[PDB]
Amino acid sequence: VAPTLTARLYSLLFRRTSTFALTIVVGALFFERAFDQGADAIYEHINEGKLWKHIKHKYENK
Amino acid sequence: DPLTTVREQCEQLEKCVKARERLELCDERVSSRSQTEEDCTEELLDFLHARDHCVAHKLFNSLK
Amino acid sequence: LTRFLGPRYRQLARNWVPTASLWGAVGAVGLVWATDWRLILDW
Amino acid sequence: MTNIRKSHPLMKIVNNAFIDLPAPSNISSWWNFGSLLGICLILQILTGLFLAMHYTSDTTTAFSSVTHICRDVNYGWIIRYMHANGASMFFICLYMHVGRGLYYGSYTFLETWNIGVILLLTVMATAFMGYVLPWGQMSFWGATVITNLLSAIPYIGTNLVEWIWGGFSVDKATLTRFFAFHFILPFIIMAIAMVHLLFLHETGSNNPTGISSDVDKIPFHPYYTIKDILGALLLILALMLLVLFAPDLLGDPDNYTPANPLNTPPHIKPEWYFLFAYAILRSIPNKLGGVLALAFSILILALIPLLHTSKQRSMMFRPLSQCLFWALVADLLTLTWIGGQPVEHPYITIGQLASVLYFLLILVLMPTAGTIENKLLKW
Amino acid sequence: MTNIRKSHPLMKIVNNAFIDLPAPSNISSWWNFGSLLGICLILQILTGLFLAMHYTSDTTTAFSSVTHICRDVNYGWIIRYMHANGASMFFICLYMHVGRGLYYGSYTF
Amino acid sequence: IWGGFSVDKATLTRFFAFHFILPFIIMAIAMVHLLFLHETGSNNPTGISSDVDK
Amino acid sequence: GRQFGHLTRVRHVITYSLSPFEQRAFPHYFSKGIPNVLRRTRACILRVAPPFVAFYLVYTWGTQEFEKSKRKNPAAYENDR
Amino acid sequence: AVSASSRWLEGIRKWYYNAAGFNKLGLMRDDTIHENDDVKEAIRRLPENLYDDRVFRIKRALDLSMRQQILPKEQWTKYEEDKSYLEPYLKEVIRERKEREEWAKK
Amino acid sequence: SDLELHPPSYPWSHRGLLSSLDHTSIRRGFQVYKQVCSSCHSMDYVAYRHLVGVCYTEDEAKALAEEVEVQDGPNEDGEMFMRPGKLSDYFPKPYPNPEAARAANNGALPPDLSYIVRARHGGEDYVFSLLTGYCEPPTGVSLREGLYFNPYFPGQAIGMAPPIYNEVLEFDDGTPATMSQVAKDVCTFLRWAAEPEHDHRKRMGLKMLLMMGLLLPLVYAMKRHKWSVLKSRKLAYRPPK
Amino acid sequence: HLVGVCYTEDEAKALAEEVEVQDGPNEDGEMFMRPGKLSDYFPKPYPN
Amino acid sequence: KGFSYLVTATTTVGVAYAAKNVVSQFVSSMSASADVLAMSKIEIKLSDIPEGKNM
Amino acid sequence: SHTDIKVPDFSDYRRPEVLDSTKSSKESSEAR
Ligand code: HEC
Ligand code: HEM
Ligand code: HEM
Ligand code: HEM
Repeated sequence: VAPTLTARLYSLLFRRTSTFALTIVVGALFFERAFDQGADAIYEHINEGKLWKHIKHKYENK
Repeated sequence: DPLTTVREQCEQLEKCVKARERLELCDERVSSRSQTEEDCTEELLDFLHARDHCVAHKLFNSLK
Repeated sequence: LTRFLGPRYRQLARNWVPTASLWGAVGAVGLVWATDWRLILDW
Repeated sequence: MTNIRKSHPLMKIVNNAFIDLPAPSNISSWWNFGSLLGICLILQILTGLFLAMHYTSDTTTAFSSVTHICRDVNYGWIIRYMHANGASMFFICLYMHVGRGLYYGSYTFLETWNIGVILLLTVMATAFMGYVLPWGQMSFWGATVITNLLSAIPYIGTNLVEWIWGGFSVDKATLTRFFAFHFILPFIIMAIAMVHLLFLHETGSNNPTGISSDVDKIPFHPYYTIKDILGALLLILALMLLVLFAPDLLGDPDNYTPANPLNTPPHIKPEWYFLFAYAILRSIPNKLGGVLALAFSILILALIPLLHTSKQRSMMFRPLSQCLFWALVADLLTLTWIGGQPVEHPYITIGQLASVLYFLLILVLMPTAGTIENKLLKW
Repeated sequence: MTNIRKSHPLMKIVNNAFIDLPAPSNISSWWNFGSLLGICLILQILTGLFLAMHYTSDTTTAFSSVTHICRDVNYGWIIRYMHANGASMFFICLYMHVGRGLYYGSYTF
Repeated sequence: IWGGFSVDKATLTRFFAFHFILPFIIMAIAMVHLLFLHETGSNNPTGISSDVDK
Repeated sequence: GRQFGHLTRVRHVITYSLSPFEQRAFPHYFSKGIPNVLRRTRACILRVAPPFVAFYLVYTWGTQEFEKSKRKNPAAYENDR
Repeated sequence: AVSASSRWLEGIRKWYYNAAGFNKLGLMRDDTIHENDDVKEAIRRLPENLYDDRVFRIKRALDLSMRQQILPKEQWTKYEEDKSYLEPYLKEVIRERKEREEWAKK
Repeated sequence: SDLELHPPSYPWSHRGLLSSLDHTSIRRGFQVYKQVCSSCHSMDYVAYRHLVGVCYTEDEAKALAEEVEVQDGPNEDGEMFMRPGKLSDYFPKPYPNPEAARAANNGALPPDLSYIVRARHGGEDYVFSLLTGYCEPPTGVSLREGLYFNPYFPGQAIGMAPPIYNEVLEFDDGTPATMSQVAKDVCTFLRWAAEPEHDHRKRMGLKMLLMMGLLLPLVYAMKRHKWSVLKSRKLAYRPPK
Repeated sequence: HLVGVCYTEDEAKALAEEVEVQDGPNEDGEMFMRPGKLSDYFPKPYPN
Repeated sequence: KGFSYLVTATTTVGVAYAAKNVVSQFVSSMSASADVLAMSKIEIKLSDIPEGKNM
Repeated sequence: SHTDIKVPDFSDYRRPEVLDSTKSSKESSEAR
């Protein structure tokens, strides 16, 4: 036997609220980045070449 | 160039044909009885609508 | 509404009118300074 | 006690109205509008103060100023469109609030009801002046025609409309006044809100059943802090959905046109919150008759306590009022519609019967229905 | 209790911090600065709201605006100078307030 | 704070907004001040409790 | 005063509760919702929906007329005559 | 002269109760009243049985409301069983106070 | 009291929640405004800040903004020594001041296009169906020369010269300049110009939509757990005796 | 000045008329402005 | 007793006169300005427009 | 008294991990 993923997570990070909070701070960080990355990608995909990011070429450095 | 073709097409559909008959009688009724207060504008206002609904959807795929 | 109305109450109303009556006069005086009616000024 | 943080500071005890307070168990989702109500008051304020961090209150500039907030200033666009849209929400929320009070008889709390009413009307003033700050064609005219609608009063009116405006028209003088009162109302209103809360804390929150819950009471902290946070979450959702996807949708007015005093949008009308008020004025031929009836629209609220006829403060058990409650709401929707309508036959005749329906529903129908239901229950 | 206006409304009870409250007997004139301090805040406020009823906040105008408040507007001159002078008072009063609790140990609170 | 490299419009509107809203925030603090002070009453010249003479 | 020890007086009632960590927060939600949602909506619909329905008719008719009377520029009185 | 109309009303009354939430809830009609100063005193006048009953009923009721659950069809308050138990108590309280007013008036 | 015709929900790249602005359209459109439209209508809140918005480089728009200050330059603004260079300058006012503007167009006053798509009720649809909508006056109707008949003007008559006509201008790439094709590009530059924040907002909205949805789901679950105990609890009355 | 300077309203009107005839609103931007007005402020020595 | 009441009454009258003036001054500034009110009632123009139009 | 009456079953409400009477609460508790 081993602790369910949650039980593992629990005893390592959620017993102590100091840890818990630390987690959340960390998480908030990591999460913001992934979300953005993913969620920006997703949104740019839906407008391929519609956005200046796609279109800079034409008049850039000759 | 683009706009002008699509418009025509749109008025070639059975519902555009059908409601243009009101325009045709309008115009003649009014022109012949010219003193009347009858507005031919009002009659045109139905045609235009149906022409334009159509125009929009098609007209768009042709521009840049 | 109905409960408030009473045969007994009249003395209070009479008393109130004077105090109320006196109070009413003050407003006219108070309003008048702000209002500045030429006619009021003439009075 | 020792080191019970809460009652140690006396101040921090006063905050235990949030955490420790008796809150009924049963409680529709409707009550989250109180809290959200505050939410909106705080959001407008933070937003307002930043916009009023880059806004100018002159004829010349005001339009420009707003225009500049939405263009050159960093994240000024959302702040402004968040502020505009918010106020919609603020009102959408307000009218849920009063619905609930109407329906479950929360208005029994007369003193709380009377503050509410003041609240409602104060915000109403706020919203009317803010919309004029940007000084655009809709704003410009809307102020004239509302303000002037005050000149109906026979003896004074006329003089008085001219004092409010600071002159004969609505030039700079008026424009800076609204800027100042818009700014200071919300602060005054917060005091009111808290005063409102004060009174309500003395008898706690009514329920859908309509009976005391003292026999069922729950921790506000444990339960109602998450509910409220959740409420937010949906509230914000709506505010950003609006603000991000359809910024102008709910802001009927398309008049982004700098106000030209000879020019007129033949279709002059207040916003959605004030749409009902404009409609009420229209059904009466006479000016003065329309102003009285406009005031009575809103001011009729404070009567309802006295109108209450049933033995069940809860409409929940009285079908018939649940039907006329809904109708009033749908009559209210009907009236809002008229507001954006040409003032012509079709709409006139409709509005007029809706304005009678509204006052019947409130003054005469409901009260009778109350009685009836009481008599069918043998009460 | 019945018909004791004060405690009837809960709100009106809250206001009996003015009327019924225990107040020390002996009490220098210095204390009057607390109250006065609050008169000053109210004064400033009403004044401000009337000044900000005819002021503009732009480079171009501001100056003019104030200048217009003191010339063409009716009784705006005193309102503005009352405003300016007020704030001096507001401070004169504040520094009496602090002196009194620096002296008498009010800062014990 | 300045909303730019100098003190131009930017800064002057900001002051107008903050000046207008600080005294309204201040009023709540004054009332919070009075709140606390109503829990122990006002001191005196003598420096001694006056509960015996109130 | 004190809001928790002073609310009311309750004799002879037992309550039994469980801890969050022992239970599930989503109790056959689809299954309860459908039947509960269904059962209250159907007891609401009759009391609520009507007036809205009404407004819709009035909206519909009310707009038709307008467009007619105004687009029917000849509506009031005919042309030929 | 009420034989047919009142008869319809009697049938209507059952429907009204059925229409009313309290019957559906299972709580008594008397219990539902807006707790004001007269109800309050009546309330206080209740025997332990009557009165503890009204506490459980409302307990069970606000519990349901909190969970948006309706009671089973088998366990509902039937109109034919209209315990108007507050009515008796509530009447007097009013009766007393109406008098009080009469004595006060004259 | 004349019926007003209303604009189609014309197929736009951006009609959709996530859809965004097509800069090439913007670009094109721009020129249209600048050649077709700068003559009588102004755009005051628009600076020469297309850069990233319009994919015109900084050097590109600097240059584009330089010639506009060389010909229309700050001599019309009040800068006596002004010539080419500057980028803070806003699009050049067709005329000194409004009153003029009405004289040039005989009583009428060319509306600032800055906000026109947003400004006119009915958005870019109306703007497109106005320009592209020009039909023959209706039997028995009279028209003062200025009063051209347009199927979509409130009062059923507008003081507008040939807004746009085939081959009015020419675009760099080679986009077929049809009356309509150009209108599709002109509107778009207006929509982008009218609501600069909105273009950014749609992208933000997508991010906001996902976060709000995720947050809402957790809260319902988080909310349920805290309130679970009251809901889970069943209280059974116990008889006194 | 009227009351402030004891110049009448006719007196100052006149006094203010000639100043608008010579320095007039042509220095302010009122192309076709001449004698008459009283809301005009003292004439700026130079354009700017 | 009458003297005491009279003294209190006298103080109120002095305050009221000041109060009326002070209150009036605050109200007066808000209601109108001699900026605006300079232009009010003062208007003339003629003979510069067509024998036909409307300005 | 309290001893006479059995608490109402929470098996439906109770989580599957903690559902079994035989299963130890402590093992389930860490996971729960
Ligand atoms: C030749 C000068 C001229 C040009 C070029 C021109 N307009 Fe106009 N436009 C006018 C005038 C004059 C009016 C006023 C119409 C009226 O008041 O009847 C007008 C009116 C409008 C309106 C009507 C809005 C309303 O309801 O009042 C729109 C929309 C508009 N212009 C947009 C445009 C756009 C977009 C372009 C370029 C693609 C353009 N205009 C080009 C002169 C011009
Ligand atoms: C609920 C109270 C308030 C409501 C209902 C409200 C509503 C409004 C509305 C409807 C507008 C018009 C915006 C537009 O459509 O362009 C507006 C503008 C404005 N408001 Fe608010 N507002 C409130 C509070 C405030 C506060 C507290 C401030 C300052 C701290 C403020 C400052 C402004 C400013 C400067 C503008 C002008 C620029 C603009 O149009 O954004 N408002 N307000
Ligand atoms: C500035 C606007 C307002 C705010 C921020 C606000 C806020 C709140 C909140 C947070 C609550 C508690 C929850 C609830 O019952 O929904 C509440 C309750 C209440 N409000 Fe408001 N409110 C406002 C306007 C009003 C108005 C205009 C009135 C009536 C005229 C009013 C009357 C009431 C009443 C009677 C209750 C108690 C109902 C009950 O639970 O029995 N409110 N308010
Ligand atoms: C906006 C400014 C202020 C207002 C409106 C205000 C108001 C008041 C009032 C009304 C009282 C009661 C009467 C009195 O003792 O004079 C008081 C007392 C007091 N205030 Fe202030 N206050 C202000 C600023 C301050 C400052 C700047 C301090 C010190 C840092 C302060 C500290 C105190 C203390 C310690 C007392 C109690 C002294 C005693 O009575 O034994 N206050 N305040």
